[PDB]
Amino acid sequence: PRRAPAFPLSDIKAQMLFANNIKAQQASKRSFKEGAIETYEGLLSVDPRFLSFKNELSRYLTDHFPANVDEYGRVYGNGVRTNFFGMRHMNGFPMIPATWPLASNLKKRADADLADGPVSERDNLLFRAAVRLMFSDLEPVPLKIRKGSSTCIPYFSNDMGTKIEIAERALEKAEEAGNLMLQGKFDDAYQLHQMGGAYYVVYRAQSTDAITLDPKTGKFVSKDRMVADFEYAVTGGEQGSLFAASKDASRLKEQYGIDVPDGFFCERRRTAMGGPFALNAPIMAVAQPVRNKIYSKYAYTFHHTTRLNKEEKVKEWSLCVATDVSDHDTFWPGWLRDLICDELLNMGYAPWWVKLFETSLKLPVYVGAPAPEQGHTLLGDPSNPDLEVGLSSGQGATDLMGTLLMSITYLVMQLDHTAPHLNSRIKDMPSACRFLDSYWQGHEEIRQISKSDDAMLGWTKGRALVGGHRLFEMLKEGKVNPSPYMKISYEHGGAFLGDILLYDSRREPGSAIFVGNINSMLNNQFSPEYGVQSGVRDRSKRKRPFPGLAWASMKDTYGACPIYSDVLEAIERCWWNAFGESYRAYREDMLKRDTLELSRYVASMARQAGLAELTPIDLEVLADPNKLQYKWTEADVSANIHEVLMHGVSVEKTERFLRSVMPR
Ligand SMILES: Nc1ncnc2c1ncn2[C@@H]1O[C@H](COP(=O)(O)OP(=O)(O)OP(=O)(O)O)[C@@H](O)[C@H]1O
Repeated sequence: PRRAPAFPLSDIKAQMLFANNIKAQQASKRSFKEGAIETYEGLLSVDPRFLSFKNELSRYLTDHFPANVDEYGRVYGNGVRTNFFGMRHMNGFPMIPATWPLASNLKKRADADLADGPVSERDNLLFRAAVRLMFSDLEPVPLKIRKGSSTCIPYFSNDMGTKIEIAERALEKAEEAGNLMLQGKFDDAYQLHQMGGAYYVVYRAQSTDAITLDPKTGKFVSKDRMVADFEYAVTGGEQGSLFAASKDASRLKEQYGIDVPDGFFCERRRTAMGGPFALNAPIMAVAQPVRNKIYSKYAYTFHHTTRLNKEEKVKEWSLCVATDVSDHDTFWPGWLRDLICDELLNMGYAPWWVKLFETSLKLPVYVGAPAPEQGHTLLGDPSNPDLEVGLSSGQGATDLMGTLLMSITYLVMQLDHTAPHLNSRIKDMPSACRFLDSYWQGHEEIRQISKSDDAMLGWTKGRALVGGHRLFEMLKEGKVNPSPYMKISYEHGGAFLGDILLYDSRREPGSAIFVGNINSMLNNQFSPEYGVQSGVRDRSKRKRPFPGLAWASMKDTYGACPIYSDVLEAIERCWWNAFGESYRAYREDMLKRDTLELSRYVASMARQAGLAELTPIDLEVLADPNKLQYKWTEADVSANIHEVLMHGVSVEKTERFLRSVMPR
């Protein structure tokens, strides 16, 4: 039903993906890798003391703080929405094998009963309106680049200088590239400006995943994670099979002679894709302005910061529904890509740019190493990009694509099941824009706060409110999908952007509050996704630059949690039992040390000043920059700090670029 061409590394098409240089060549050949992570300097994630500590802490917490989640997924009481067994993983050792990325998700969507286009004309208008509101009067900004980040295909450079070169060169030449593409000459576009090629697949770790303790056997059981084999991936699920990966860690004993205690498993791995930087630059140049716009003019539903920022908005609702989307990225519809490009073209965007955007969403994928002796295979032909993988985690505007979808999806869910009386307001593009604008500003009886697949759907007092309760009930029964676009459910233990929504006896938004998820603190402190990379001098280029700084923000981030104090004591106690040291002490040391090191990187920090003028956000980001691509944005981070992590291209240069893309 279209098989998707596949090419081995040795094929010329794959070879053209990697430049004549060491780094690039190595990335094309990189074989499957595995190994304990350096959790903290001097501490191996799989060290016996640590696993012991993990076994005791997880069992204890789970036993003394069972979840407090009602029939409707609202969490009350202790703020615990599940057991603490999630920490029981041999971090650094993946489940085998990782999945192969699906080349087409059309069958997948169809078999899941999702639509292959806007189903009604209203929907078609709202999606196009979303595009109109989001991409209009945009302001130029410098194109900020993450430090130590990669250029991926074809150079694989990590040099800031070279990145800036590439980017400037890209904004200068994007236009020729796109026109070349509009003429069907992708190979030329790629050969001449490296805009094309493929995404590079890298498997990332979900350091914690669900684990259950079956009362009968007294043995632990890990959530099975389904993966696809090469056959399945190239046939869109037609041929091939789709089985559960093995999380069994026993192998670690024979292979590496590591004592794997009972009830510990290999970690879940998620496919991640690095995009060809020459292609993402032109895109990022528009994407950031768009973020700025929606986070400013549409701050009500899009821009989120503190636990209280969220509280203000929800407290005022009569009903709060915490949604849940199944496998967002892989279901994301290509028809939406095409819809968006079409509308962009209508609004007046340079076709060459739109063409780049489009192409970035149908690009081939190079699979690295999903498992031992597996991979190094290119999926799809770069000469005629036509994959349909959903959303590529490393495309320049991934967050916007997920937010543009989902946001309209949720509104439609609301219109469809609770606010039929609003349809008359959506008659044509103008009325649609007018309506959406109002809605995104929190100015209607129905509201939402979201970021891609995370959302809190709300109802104020009114006509639609009775509908809202019916909807919530549809969700609890969970026998019927409330949407034609994506598989939707309610989150069991609702929370938004990391903070758990804590309901009291009343069980209503007004008397509820937003507390930090303490299980998150546990994940962050004992199951980091990456090691400390003590071998990297430049801390700014590390995945975790200043791990110690999180101690400083801990209270502010998680203090509001009902059993905050108890957990800390439990930790302290268990750490004593396992190390004969005080965890609090350990952290204060790490904290002093990192606070010191930091001043080296901050030009405005006295060479020994304090974390005096640093946001709690500043601290969490410095300890984990991942937070900067999922919880917050350039916006929420102090500019001092921002320069530590990012580096930009001249506004002069983006401004000139943007002026040629933008309609007006
Ligand atoms: N701190 C975090 N830890 C894990 N995932 C996170 C975290 N923060 C944000 N996410 C995200 O939320 C997602 C939703 O998780 P997931 O895809 O596994 O779905 P699920 O609801 O948990 O299970 P399933 O899809 O199999 O039905 C991820 O794909 C990821 O991008």
